[PDB]
Amino acid sequence: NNAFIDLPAPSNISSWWNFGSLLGICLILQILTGLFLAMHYTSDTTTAFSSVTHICRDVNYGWIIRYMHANGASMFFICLYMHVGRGLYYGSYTFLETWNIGVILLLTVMATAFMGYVLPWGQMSFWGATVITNLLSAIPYIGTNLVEWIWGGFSVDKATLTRFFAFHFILPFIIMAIAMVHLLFLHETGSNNPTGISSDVDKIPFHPYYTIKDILGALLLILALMLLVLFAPDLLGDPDNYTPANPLNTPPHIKPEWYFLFAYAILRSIPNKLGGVLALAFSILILALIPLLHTSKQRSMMFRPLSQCLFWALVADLLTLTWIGGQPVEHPYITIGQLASVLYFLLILVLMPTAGTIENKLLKW
Amino acid sequence: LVDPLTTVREQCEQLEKCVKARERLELCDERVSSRSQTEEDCTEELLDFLHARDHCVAHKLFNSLK
Amino acid sequence: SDLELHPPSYPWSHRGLLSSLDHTSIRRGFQVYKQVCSSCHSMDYVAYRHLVGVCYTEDEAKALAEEVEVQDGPNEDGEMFMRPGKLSDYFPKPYPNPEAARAANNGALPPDLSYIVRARHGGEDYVFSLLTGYCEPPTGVSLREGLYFNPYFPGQAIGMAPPIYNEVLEFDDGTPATMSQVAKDVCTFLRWAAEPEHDHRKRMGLKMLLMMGLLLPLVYAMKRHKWSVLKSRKLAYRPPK
Amino acid sequence: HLVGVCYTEDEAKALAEEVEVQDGPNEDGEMFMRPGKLSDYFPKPYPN
Amino acid sequence: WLEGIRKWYYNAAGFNKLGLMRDDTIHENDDVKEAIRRLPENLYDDRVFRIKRALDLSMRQQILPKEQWTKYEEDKSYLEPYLKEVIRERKEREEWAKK
Amino acid sequence: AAKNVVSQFVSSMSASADVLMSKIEIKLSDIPEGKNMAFKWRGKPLFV
Amino acid sequence: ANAGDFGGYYCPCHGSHYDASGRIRKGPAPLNLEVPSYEFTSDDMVIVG
Amino acid sequence: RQFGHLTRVRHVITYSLSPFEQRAFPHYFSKGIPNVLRRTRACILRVAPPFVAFYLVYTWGTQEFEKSKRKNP
Amino acid sequence: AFDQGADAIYEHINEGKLWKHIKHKYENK
Ligand SMILES: CCCCCCCC/C=C/CCCCCCCC(=O)OC[C@H](COP(=O)(O)OCCN)OC(=O)CCCCCCC/C=C/CCCCCCCC
Ligand code: HEC
Ligand code: HEM
Ligand code: HEM
Ligand SMILES: C/C=C(C)/C=C/C=C/[C@H](OC)[C@@H](C)[C@@H](OC)[C@@H](C)CCc1oc2c(O)c(OC)cc(OC)c2c(=O)c1C
Ligand SMILES: CCCCCCO[C@@H]1O[C@H](CO)[C@@H](O)[C@H](O)[C@H]1O
Ligand SMILES: CCCCCCO[C@@H]1O[C@H](CO)[C@@H](O)[C@H](O)[C@H]1O
Ligand SMILES: CCCCCCO[C@@H]1O[C@H](CO)[C@@H](O)[C@H](O)[C@H]1O
Repeated sequence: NNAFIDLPAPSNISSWWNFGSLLGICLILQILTGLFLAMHYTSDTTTAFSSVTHICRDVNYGWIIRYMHANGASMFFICLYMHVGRGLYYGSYTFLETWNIGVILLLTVMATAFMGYVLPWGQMSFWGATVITNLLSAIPYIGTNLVEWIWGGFSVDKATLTRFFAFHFILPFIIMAIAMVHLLFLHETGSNNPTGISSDVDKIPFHPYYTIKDILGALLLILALMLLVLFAPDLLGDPDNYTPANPLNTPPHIKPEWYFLFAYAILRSIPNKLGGVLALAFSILILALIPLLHTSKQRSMMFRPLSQCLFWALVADLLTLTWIGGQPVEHPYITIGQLASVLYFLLILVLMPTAGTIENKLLKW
Repeated sequence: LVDPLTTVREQCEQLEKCVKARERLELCDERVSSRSQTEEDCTEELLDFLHARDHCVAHKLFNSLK
Repeated sequence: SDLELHPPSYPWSHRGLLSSLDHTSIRRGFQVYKQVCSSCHSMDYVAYRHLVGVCYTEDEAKALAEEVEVQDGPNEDGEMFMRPGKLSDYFPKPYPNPEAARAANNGALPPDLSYIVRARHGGEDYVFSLLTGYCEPPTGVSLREGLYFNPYFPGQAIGMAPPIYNEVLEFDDGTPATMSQVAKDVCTFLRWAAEPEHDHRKRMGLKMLLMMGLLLPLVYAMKRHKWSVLKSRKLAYRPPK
Repeated sequence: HLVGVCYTEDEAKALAEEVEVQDGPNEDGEMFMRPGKLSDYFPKPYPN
Repeated sequence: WLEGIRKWYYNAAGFNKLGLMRDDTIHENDDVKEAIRRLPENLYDDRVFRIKRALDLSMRQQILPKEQWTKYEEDKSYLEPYLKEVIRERKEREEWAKK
Repeated sequence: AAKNVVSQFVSSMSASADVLMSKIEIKLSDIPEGKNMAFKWRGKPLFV
Repeated sequence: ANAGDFGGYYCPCHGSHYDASGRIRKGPAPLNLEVPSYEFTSDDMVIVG
Repeated sequence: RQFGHLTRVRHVITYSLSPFEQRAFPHYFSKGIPNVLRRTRACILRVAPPFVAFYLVYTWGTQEFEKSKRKNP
Repeated sequence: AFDQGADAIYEHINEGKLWKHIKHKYENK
């Protein structure tokens, strides 16, 4: 009660507000499947890949737990991006504390998924570990030292894998605690709603209205997840990780996990090391700047046509970046990627705030 | 013993798309072989031909296999 | 070259959403692996016991294991020794290590095939096209010694000479061993080897669809039931004039 | 491990070299013998 | 005609389809919350009802019959005088704080 | 006390004793003209 | 090796092209590939380190 | 935030029916489809253009990439 | 009933392909 059952909720929140509970479900499903995997996984580089195949081949139902964990990570990101998109479109980021904790949640889930991906020790695992940890080398003076410290050596090796298993194991739990704070902060104000207008004059109890909508949403999430696990378990994965890590050879068409492609396209768009790492970091941290770039007198984009167009341009641009990240660094992809990367920051830093101001003038305030 | 693959390939090579591809390939062969020095080869023409032919073969072959 | 030729889509009998693998085909495919592929390719994650109930009976798989000799021990004197294989043994590796493998294959390394189908874009369509796709190099192409032209292989120059051809082996069921038939069965077997859970996941998929086909409309009806109270509510504003 | 405890690095190197340890595989995929080195562990008197 | 585009924008924005007035859609910061508190009872009760009606329509994913849409020519700022004063008062306090 | 304890823990994550640089000898005759040969050396590819 | 626009090397991760000298020619890499200490000895042997 | 302390509301009357007295899918299709059509039209000019642009860049780019790899583009 | 019915559908869709369907050819205990 007054924490759940009698929690006052806007009477008009749509399906876009289901993603918060879906993220919670994703987290729990990842933790449960992950724990069962951890019961059979060994992190020694000589047995990591083998232990994963053993889970998939000889552990009763090991394959289903393994593919649920893998596709669960994808479902997690789909829900994350929807969740963030909802927040941007509806002006939810004005709940500053909740939004900033959200930004930290995003970075932590990204770090977590990255490390988990290294555990099977396939080719993508090894090179992913190499490239991502090396992002720290762009830091002046101490970068290289930080990398080798993280690695526990001069290269990704045994020490790296063992500590990544320990980090992967504990981070989800830290994520859960942080998510609880994310919620505590949200309960102080209650939810925003599609109109962006206070809904204090029309609240309804969380139960039964949203408890039942949440269950329905959860069923559709389970449906999406199981359709992937039971009918296309490898659809969202990379065939290259079915090949054990080979430190003397980087696959020629290597590419990141699909949910990282846009950021990868951005980093890859800049022919400068520090420049790319800074843009990659900024592509995510710009989220923390959105609240400061809000110029509109109205909270939600529902009543702002110009902002909506730009918002959808941004979504289409992230789709463009996601597509480019999946292509070779060759013409005309190099240029499309650089333009898309420029557009991304242009939309967020200039065009959207400008549109906000223009709409204000059109409404005479 | 006759592999149906041989049969199916012959029938498939009859299609216009394959005959056209085969002709561009034979043209390339002539052009390339007539030289002593050239960095050109006919891989492109061959792949175009194989693509047209194997697409057809894939639609029929398994009807002959157990 | 940098050009790519993607494999077409074959109508595998296990291609459909609810379509299982053809187990007689898996059985023949194993024979192909056993007589042909195994002399150069390992299959590290498959053991004889895995064949039981899939394509061979327990007794047949036991006899297959016994056809080979595997090192065991140490014995009481601290010696390694040879013994007939058994169900728990994994398929024998053709080479002690990848270096020996490369040395015995002009520098090229025959990859392990336990997952080849899942480790290659195209899956069995790719392996099938590769296996039945060798041809003479196009005019202008010259491959270094040891390499063969295969249009489906990246770069078109592969270090594996065509491994199958008409009558490369005799099947236990009389099936005409043409090259394409042999390719089709070994591909089916490779799919199973890379994904033994294949048939089970589709059977569960069927049950999952049936359950969701029931539960989704039911929960949706419950949602509409509860919400009807808000969906039809009417508001009136009556301020004192 | 002996370096800086009871032997200098050069002395410990010489000690390691007093033994032949198996290494490889080489280019032909065969195991081979080589002089021991600092990173090698003390040789086992028996295989098992 | 800036006004041509304004009326077009007003209708494209569409809060009028929910029977809302422009001021009903303002993002409520502290200045705005104080201005609302200062509203005379009738204006306050009217704002409350237009918002309740809009939230109810939004919930049903419906809009009002076109004859009831707020009209561009009739939408006037009932909040402006209160909000302007609240903002002037706060600016005054800040000046004194700076001293 | 805090400075020592913290640095000891931070130090535990740095390369352990077993990870710390043997030279490597390579036979040039085994590498044909035009070929790039890779070797694992000090935990990284060494190209000759 | 033997990939990229300079016949040297091509890094597939983000598109750095190096020439046959290991020098960075295009892409985001900031430095030429590292040249270690080495000495040519008797026969056809090189000692790196 | 709890009911009883949310905000001040005066002179509003709400009328509701028990769920057991009403249909859960009133005019589901007869009024539902039309509303879905209205809502679709109301946003397509805002949502579709960017994705058509993506679709255009994608086909142009993919085709431009393919043409650039052959002998006679 | 659900499990048996579903399995029947599955086995029918895959008639003659499953081990249970060809098993008799190799057994005989
Ligand atoms: C959760 C907080 C994490 C922050 C770190 C916690 C540190 C706690 C502070 C310690 C207070 C207790 C005093 C201990 C005196 C130990 C004397 C000491 O430091 O000797 C140094 C010596 C190294 O000497 P050398 O290798 O020869 O050369 C040094 C030159 N490079 O290091 C030691 O002896 C290690 C001492 C281990 C301390 C035990 C850890 C205690 C941690 C507790 C965390 C929880 C909080 C408890 C509250 C603190 C109450 C005082
Ligand atoms: C030794 C004489 C071989 C026999 C017998 C078979 N294969 Fe092979 N195979 C061999 C080599 C040396 C290579 C490496 C090729 C290279 O240049 O890298 C291969 C490769 C394959 C591949 C992988 C191709 C790829 O995309 O990397 C596959 C899938 C493959 N071989 C299949 C295969 C099967 C099923 C065989 C029996 C019918 C078979 N090979 C036999 C060497 C030899
Ligand atoms: C582990 C990941 C996360 C979890 C479990 C989580 C969970 C939730 C939940 C349960 C809610 C309330 C339900 C809802 O409105 O959807 C919520 C609201 C919210 N979350 Fe998150 N969240 C996560 C990540 C994020 C991220 C990455 C952001 C943004 C960068 C964010 C921003 C918000 C905001 C602003 C709200 C309020 C939205 C509104 O009221 O309109 N969340 N979240
Ligand atoms: C936020 C929650 C989590 C995310 C997003 C996540 C994601 C992932 C990802 C992407 C992989 C790689 C899967 C693959 O392709 O094989 C992975 C692997 C793994 N994860 Fe997690 N994980 C989460 C939680 C956990 C937890 C809590 C545990 C353990 C207590 C765990 C244990 C494992 C193990 C043992 C592996 C290696 C086996 C495998 O690859 O499937 N994970 N995780
Ligand atoms: C000890 C823990 C550590 C060091 C964790 C650090 C985590 C850092 C970030 O998360 C906060 C990071 C995951 C996040 O950056 C914002 C991602 C979007 C980065 C995406 C990313 O992925 C790649 C990848 O996956 C690959 O795999 C095969 C290969 C890759 O190139 C070859 C990349 C790559 O070029 C980039 C930019
Ligand atoms: C739900 C939409 C899925 C789009 C189908 C293609 O999906 C893509 O397939 C590639 C290989 O086939 C993968 O490497 C890639 O990660 C994956 O996103
Ligand atoms: C996104 C494109 C914005 C163009 C400005 C809209 O302009 C408006 O268009 C209406 C319908 O065409 C006209 O009836 C109206 O008079 C005109 O001002
Ligand atoms: C949530 C923020 C509440 C702001 C309350 C402002 O309150 C106002 O402050 C003025 C000072 O300039 C006073 O003159 C005025 O009488 C008072 O009502």
